[PDB]
Amino acid sequence: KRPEGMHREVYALLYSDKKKVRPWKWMPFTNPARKDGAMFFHWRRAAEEGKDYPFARFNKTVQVPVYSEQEYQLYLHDDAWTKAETDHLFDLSRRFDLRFVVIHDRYDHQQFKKRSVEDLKERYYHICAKLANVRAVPGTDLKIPVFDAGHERRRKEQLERLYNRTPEQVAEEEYLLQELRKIEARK
Amino acid sequence: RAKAKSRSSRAGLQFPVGRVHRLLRKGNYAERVGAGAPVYLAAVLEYLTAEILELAGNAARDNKKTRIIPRHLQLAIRNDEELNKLLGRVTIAQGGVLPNIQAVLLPK
Amino acid sequence: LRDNIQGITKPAIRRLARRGGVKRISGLIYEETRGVLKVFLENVIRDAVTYTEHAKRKTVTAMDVVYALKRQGRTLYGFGG
Amino acid sequence: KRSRKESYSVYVYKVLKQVHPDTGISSKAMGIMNSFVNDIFERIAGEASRLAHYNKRSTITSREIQTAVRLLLPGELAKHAVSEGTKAVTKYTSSK
Amino acid sequence: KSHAEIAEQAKHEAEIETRIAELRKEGFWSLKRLPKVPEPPRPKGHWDYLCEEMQWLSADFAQERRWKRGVARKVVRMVIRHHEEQRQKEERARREEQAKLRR
Amino acid sequence: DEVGALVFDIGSYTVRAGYAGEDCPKVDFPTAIGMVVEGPTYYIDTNALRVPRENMEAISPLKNGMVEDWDSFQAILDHTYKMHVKSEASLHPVLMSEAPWNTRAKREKLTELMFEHYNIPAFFLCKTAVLTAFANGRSTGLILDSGATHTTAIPVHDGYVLQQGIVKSPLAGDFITMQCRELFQEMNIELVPPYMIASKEAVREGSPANWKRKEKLPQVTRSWHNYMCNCVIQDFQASVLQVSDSTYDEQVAAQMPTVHYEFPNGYNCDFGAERLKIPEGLFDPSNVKGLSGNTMLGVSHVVTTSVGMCDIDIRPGLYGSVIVAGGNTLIQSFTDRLNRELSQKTPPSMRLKLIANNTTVERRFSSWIGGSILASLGTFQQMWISKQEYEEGGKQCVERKCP
Ligand SMILES: Nc1ncnc2c1ncn2[C@@H]1O[C@H](COP(=O)(O)OP(=O)(O)OP(=O)(O)O)[C@@H](O)[C@H]1O
Repeated sequence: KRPEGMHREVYALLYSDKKKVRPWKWMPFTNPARKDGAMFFHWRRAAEEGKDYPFARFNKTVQVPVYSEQEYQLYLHDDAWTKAETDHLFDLSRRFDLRFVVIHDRYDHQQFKKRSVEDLKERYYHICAKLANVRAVPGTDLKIPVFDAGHERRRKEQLERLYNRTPEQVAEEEYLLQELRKIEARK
Repeated sequence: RAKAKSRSSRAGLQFPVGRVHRLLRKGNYAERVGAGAPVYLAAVLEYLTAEILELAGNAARDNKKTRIIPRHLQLAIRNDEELNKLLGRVTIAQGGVLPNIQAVLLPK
Repeated sequence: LRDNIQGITKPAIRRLARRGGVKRISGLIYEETRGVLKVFLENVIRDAVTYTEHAKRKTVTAMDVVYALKRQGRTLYGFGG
Repeated sequence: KRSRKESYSVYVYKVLKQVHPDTGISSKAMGIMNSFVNDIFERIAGEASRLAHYNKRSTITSREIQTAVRLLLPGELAKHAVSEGTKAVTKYTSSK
Repeated sequence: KSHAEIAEQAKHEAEIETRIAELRKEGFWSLKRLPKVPEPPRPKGHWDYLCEEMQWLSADFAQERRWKRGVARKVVRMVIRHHEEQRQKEERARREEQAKLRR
Repeated sequence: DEVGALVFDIGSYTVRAGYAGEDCPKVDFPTAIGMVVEGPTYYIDTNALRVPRENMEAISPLKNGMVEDWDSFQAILDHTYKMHVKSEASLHPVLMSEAPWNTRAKREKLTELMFEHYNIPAFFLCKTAVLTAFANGRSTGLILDSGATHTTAIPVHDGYVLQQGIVKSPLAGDFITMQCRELFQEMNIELVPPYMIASKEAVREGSPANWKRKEKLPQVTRSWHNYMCNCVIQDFQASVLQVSDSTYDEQVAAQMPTVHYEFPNGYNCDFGAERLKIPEGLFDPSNVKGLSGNTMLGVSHVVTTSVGMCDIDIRPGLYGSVIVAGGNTLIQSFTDRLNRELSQKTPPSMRLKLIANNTTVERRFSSWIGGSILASLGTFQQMWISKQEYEEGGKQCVERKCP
């Protein structure tokens, strides 16, 4: 008699062609990445009690130099920038992970005159470059690539002139089509 | 609904079981197709493809080439015993032939 | 067109024979090869034009040639998409 | 207005890369490969259809496909393909 | 000349003049697109870690929601089939009665 | 990574409290609660709120996403803690949402009130725009939140809000309620709340309502009466109103199928173009009578102004990650009209795309889902303002610890 006892398709294909200890516990823990020693809680296992916080690796804050009073007074002096303003700019840079689009919004316009993004970026890069240009021994960062603010101002102006152009988009696209047309005709 | 799992992944194949079943069901082959037929067909096709690809890659490494070209396919097919029988009546473009010179036409 | 079978010259036929392993070739072998190639192309292109006309198409696609070769037994890979 | 044509190149390259990490494949070789896949698909499906018609059955099943593979593939390739198909049909019905 | 091609040439010259005017106004292509952008990324940024895990768990909840509403869905579903199976259980008992009839 | 915490989203319309890590908030209850001097008492879950009780008094704890009465706010917090949360505050951190336009003074005062009164182990105060972005899965984009009090476009960049790019408009649920009130008064519909109805009978369409008034109604203040009437009006809005696909045209609106609705008192009638003419003011306030002002900006106008007030380099990201949220966004065809207007007004050079978070839970509870998934992250475990941080840095440490 047919043995079968298994799945129809598989069966036809095959024959027709012949100590518990490990409680999870609401354990407290501390994150070595923090400096305030704040204690949190987590449902850890019974094996990794007291083990380091695994996500502690995600603490590589952005790199930003820290000038001193004498260094600033000596080299970073600027007629159009004071300490009250430069320290705040660097604090914003350290706090918001070096994004100037947000540093400009967080700028304190009530105590300092209004600023753009390009001027702030230029000031920051000039500070970083001048801090290290005092000597050749520093190996961390010596030749900071100070970005171009002059050409950036143009890249801003002649692009904002294109942004808010309502019928000029269609006009330019149409004339560009006609341009390719007669250029191919004269080729 | 639950996270949809494809039949190819469920079986353990790479070839499209869904498209194979579509072809089988809409084709001349039969009125309706069972769920097991396209899986088996795709598995067999994938096995043949893996075999011929292994042989073609071996021929390519022998010829010192990183890209399998029709030469590496023709050489593989006509060097293998069973694949040659499978594709005897099949010609491959730009594949060439084997350097099979008859021993009687050699220098004497 | 006419007499385009002569576009298969003696060097071409001799290279085709070298690729087949022939060492020495005779004189009338070239005419025999031209005649055989013409007879083969006749059937292949007749099948292709039969697959084309039936499709009401004015261009002989590569799939028509593939189907003609399959009918004649010469399954050809590399032109089936 | 797109006229998109399908192919097996996305999976023929996956199998290629899993069976040979360092070796690639050209476009012409991929086309010949897809042609081979289509040809063998047609062969096996037609053989299964013939078996069904001979057994007076209107539906093709895994058993028809298995006997068709046994008939088509020669010698020590038939056995390999059949073992692969059998193992796949058993790992598929086990809900894994 | 074609007593028309010269007119087409004059029209093309007028088009060229209008395009020169439009270029003096606002230009056609703002050349020098981001040429001097040496902003060096931090050693690892450390903010992509948040963004990375952010994308990792954000899609998870969205997926788990659709899965949960799908899971609870099919649950209440087999519930309906079960109740149907109870009425279908009585119908199967009736079929067993009919099978005794047939015997 | 997960830690038992408490996520709070305190809006001007509803308050949503729950645990971090859940797809939905534990309890959502209206914010426009009443008051009764039993001292002043407050209610949650709407069952202790919508009760006819002696001497219902007015109160407004939080308006425009900002605390208006610290006493009522503390009472709401205590009630949410002991009634529905039913757990000590010292056992769970607190991640609370705040409006981007919240002041440093209110921020520090909320921080000190949470640290000296409830003794919570950790605290965090996040902006609603950042929370909505984190919920929708984007770090850069424009959050469009049309609440009960205002419709606001807030640009967030890399998880930070750009205050100078934020834009607000008063056209919100309050405006919709005012328009519904005006429509009822014009159509001669007596707005009768449920608490004044004892029994009613079925009457023909358009006929007067046949209902009986309760005989032992208690003393209720004009504020509580208006609250019940506004609840009825919001029900009418959710059940009737629909946004016009294109710019409102009277001819095309007079060719739309009417919608039938029955008020609590039994008066039942069908609405035609009047239900589509009201929601038009949200997009075009120039055609709204009693709003003789062109300085008001519609939804699309607010979006465009918020995108324009930002740096041109990030406008593409904002246009491509425009996120829509809020209760008012649930009106039929609202997002369709919004997408149409934005595709018409946005320069094609910048890709436009709206997230399809159209579900009710996804929309109204976006700011809470965001806080939940933000507190359920191991990385976020380092941004918690601890009790020790508060004790050492004082109330002002909030500004530096949580932007
Ligand atoms: N189903 C619905 N359909 C249409 N509108 C609704 C619906 N539910 C609520 N609303 C509207 O949503 C508004 C309140 O929603 P929401 O919860 O977004 O406000 P909030 O953001 O909590 O508080 P605020 O608006 O002060 O920030 C009310 O004005 C109400 O009219």
